[PDB]
Amino acid sequence: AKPLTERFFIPKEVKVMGRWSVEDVTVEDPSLKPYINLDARILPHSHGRYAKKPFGKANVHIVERLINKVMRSGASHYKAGGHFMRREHRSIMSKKMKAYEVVKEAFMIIERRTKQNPIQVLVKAIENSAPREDTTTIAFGGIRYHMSVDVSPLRRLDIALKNIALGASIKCYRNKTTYAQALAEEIIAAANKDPKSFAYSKKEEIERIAQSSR
Amino acid sequence: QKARIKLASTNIKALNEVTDQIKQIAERTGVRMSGPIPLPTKRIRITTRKSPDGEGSATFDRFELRVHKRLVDIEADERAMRQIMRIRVPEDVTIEIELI
Amino acid sequence: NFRHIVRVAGVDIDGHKQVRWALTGIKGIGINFATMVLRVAGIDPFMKAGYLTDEQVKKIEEILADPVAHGIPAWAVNRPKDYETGKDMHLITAKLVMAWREDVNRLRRIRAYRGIRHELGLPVRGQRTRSNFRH
Amino acid sequence: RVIQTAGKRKTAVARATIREGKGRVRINHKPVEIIEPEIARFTIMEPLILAGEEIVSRVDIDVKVEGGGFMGQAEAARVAIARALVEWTNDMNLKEKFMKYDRTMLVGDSRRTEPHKPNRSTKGPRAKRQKSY
Amino acid sequence: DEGYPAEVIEIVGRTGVTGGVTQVKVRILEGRDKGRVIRRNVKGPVRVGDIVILRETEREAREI
Amino acid sequence: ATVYDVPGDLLVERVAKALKEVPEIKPPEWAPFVKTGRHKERLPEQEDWWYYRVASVFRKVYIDGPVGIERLRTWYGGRKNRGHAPEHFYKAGGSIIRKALQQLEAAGFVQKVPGEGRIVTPKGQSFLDKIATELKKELEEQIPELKKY
RNA sequence: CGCUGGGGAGGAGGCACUCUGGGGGGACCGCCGGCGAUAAGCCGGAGGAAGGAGCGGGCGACGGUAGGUCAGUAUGCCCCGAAACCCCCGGGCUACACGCGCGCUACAAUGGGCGGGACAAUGGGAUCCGACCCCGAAAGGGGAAGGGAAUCCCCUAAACCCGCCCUCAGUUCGGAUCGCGGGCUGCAACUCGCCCGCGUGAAGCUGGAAUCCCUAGUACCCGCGUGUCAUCAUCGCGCGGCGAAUACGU
Repeated sequence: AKPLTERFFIPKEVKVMGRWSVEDVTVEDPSLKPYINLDARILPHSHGRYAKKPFGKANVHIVERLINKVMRSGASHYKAGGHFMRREHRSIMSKKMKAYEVVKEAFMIIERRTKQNPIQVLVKAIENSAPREDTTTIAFGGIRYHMSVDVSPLRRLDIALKNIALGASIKCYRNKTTYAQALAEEIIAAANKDPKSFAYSKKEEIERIAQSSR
Repeated sequence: QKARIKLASTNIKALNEVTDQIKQIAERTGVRMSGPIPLPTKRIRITTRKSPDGEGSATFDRFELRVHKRLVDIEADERAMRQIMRIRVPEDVTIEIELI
Repeated sequence: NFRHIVRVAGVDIDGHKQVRWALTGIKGIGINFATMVLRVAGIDPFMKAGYLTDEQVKKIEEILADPVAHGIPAWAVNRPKDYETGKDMHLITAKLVMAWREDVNRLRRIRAYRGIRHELGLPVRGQRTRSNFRH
Repeated sequence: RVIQTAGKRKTAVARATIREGKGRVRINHKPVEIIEPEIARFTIMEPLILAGEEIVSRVDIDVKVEGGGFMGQAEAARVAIARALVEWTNDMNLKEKFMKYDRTMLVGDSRRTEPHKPNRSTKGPRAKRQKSY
Repeated sequence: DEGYPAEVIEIVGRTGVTGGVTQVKVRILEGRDKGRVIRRNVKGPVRVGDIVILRETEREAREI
Repeated sequence: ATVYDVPGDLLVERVAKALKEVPEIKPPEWAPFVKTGRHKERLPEQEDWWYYRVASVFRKVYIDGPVGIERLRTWYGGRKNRGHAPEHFYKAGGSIIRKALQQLEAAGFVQKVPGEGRIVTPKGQSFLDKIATELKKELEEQIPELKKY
């Protein structure tokens, strides 16, 4: 029962989806600015371009990246939340419209509850959910170790976005809760730094394990 | 009254041969001719398996027979008919004539 | 005016649900036949069950007793062309099982392929049993 | 006067006709303000919102599109409309703004489908049945 | 626990058993030891100019 | 002011609401218990689906006419669930379409061409155009961008 | 038709745009920098439709495997030659306590149902494709234009959008299995064929050890053509629709 003023929407200014602005959005993390693109656009849709060039993903809008991360099926070959999540025909794969709608409704709910800019909230969530330290196997002399290595911002972004989307999928699996409400809850919790956020929990866990085996 | 002539063939050189012959036939005299008009090329495709047995990975040969098609309209004058019908067609080309 | 448990012939159906779906608790009535019967009777198939009058229940029972006389074409009934009478009919909970049983029993009696397969408990129609149909 | 322009996408071909008028835009006889879904409506209307009312309120565009799915049709119409507006205005500021926003408005996309190959020909060129003995 | 930033100025070469780690040199900023150039291992695609946050400043990864 | 200037769903709604005065258009005997094609499993839930179907056929004849009864079957067909077998496409039934078109002709909204389907008359053209005019007069307040059309 | 602004369908007439198909140009690390050694070459910018053998295919060397095929045709040796030769009539390869491979459908809300609204390409077509009209609830039945295919037909594809019902439940999830009835092909449908309607309503609540395919219009998801064909596609070979995430390494 969507009203017509929202079914047939026509933007006037150049904003994200015609509703939300960016010129007031700030980024404090000095390591993530050059990779969080906030250029004014209406349609956050790039038709596969920028993927062949190594560093081309920095020219993609952050909202489009969130949409593409959300356009998933779940955890297929690994376990998340304690279960496999294989839908395989009930999945929104190769369907960007449904992801568009999910993100739209999520941003609406965020605006309603917080009464702030949902893009600002997403930026805060990313910054608070991005990890700084990881592990890896390094060999010297002929034996195997487990060392502590730093992380690049272009990878921190991927980690954060993936974790947010996975938390949403978990919270939506087999429950009266919807994918949009789950995404909104996850983003708000990650922005407010609450332990009930999958992304923040994973960040803390990774950093702890690295500080341990460093 | 006009006459239409359709040419089909696998060889393009014979097609060009006959078409330029009739083009000179129609330019010597002053007569209106349209074309030659190229029609879509038609392909007979046949995919089949190589091995005469069932063992081994499967591999496929794809054969094709191509047919090119030209159309011509000649305005159907007596002199044109006379000096057109007298052209030896290369055996690798089929030609069919008829008046509208 | 709400009956949490309504007593239609032989069966007790839920009230919180719509009538077209409550009537499916009976054996022999699907959603489609239920919609047919409710439309013939003149009842809203989206109404909550339990908002049913004795008059309504009686009309439903009569239609079930014999639907073809109240409309209900001969091609929308479970047992068209009865073996021993013709007389297109629609059987419900009690008589449906007896009909199945007597069909199978006459097959077994005349000793036909389908009856032998029924006895042995094996696929009857056309299936292959090498790789599947394993208990 | 009148101008005609074209645009192409994967198996989709659009042709647009522009002249002077009030600001009506029609794709396959129907207005653009009620095109569905939203994600194609915005795709088609981005160039007009870029140019502005002070240019679009003096022209009438009609587009005829054929082939290749609704998103592809929308993108082809977008390309054709941008090219037609640029050729009608003969202004360089608009062309520069378009090239900065997205160079594929005026330039086209050169991506088609790869033919399929014989292991699982139905699925794709690089896809094949598994081996899990 | 907020880290200490540091900018990348030179790339040494790949490392790790599978080739997924990169050794670089970075100069510290905003920290107790600013301007000091040190050597550190990094996971992920990098290039000259990037900024990496360090929770430490006294590890000085070992050369290849 | 024409059909092409408003959405199809709202128009079909407003035309089904209006086709009820016309007495030549009424559901047949076998309508209350029947499916719309083999590709379906359950009957229509609405008790006034006949008028919606008739209005849709009317608008389709307007748009694409001349058109006979085998392409409307394709338009009204769809995708069937075949159990454990994969899904396929199947066309719909023709009796609904024949009855609808005959009722419309009786009312004088369409006529048949000798060899190419059916077309609308001026009497029917006026019907659609006026209903669309009313609907657009109602809409152009919610979306003022429709006034210039 | 609404407000005289608009919007449609034909015919004349055009070929402008699209498309079709013949010929020809265009990209060559060619220009500017760093690396490599001053070379062979490598990494970046520019403009560009296209950049770094542009993208995707065909053609697969001397040899060798006693790898597979004498049940595709040809062929030595042995054998049957009243037969193991070849033609009819009925059965079987479809038999089922079980072990395994490759798949389809599912375990639901990133959904099921009802009603409306959209949008392709490849290919094929003579007792063949069959529009159009009339019968029938459906499967289907009766006439019949045109087409030997840039002219007619197969052909208004599905996923997708809108509104209403359902709200976390062995359920309006799921369809196995079975009863009754109606049909088409064929000389012949029991063994042993496909379709339609009303009923019936089995396991299945995301799956251990282990293992597989994929770097761009690619993978996942969605449906159509053709080969086999009198009738029969969960198959092979192909066509399009929507459309990513990561790494430019060892």
